[PDB]
Amino acid sequence: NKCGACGRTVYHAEEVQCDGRSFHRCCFLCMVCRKNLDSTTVAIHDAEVYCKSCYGKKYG
Ligand SMILES: [Zn+2]
Ligand SMILES: [Zn+2]
Repeated sequence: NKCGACGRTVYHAEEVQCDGRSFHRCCFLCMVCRKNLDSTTVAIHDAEVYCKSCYGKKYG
């Protein structure tokens, strides 16, 4: 439905599933810091999305 960043239309093509929500395919982010995330990886920790950087550096 709606992305955490914009709130434009994530649907099928322009979404990647990340736990409960999806974000847009390009406009894909850390729910914490908000680094420019994409189809590198992604992570989840607890209730929020951690990106590539803050996941591997906070937790190792
Ligand atoms: Zn978006
Ligand atoms: Zn981050």
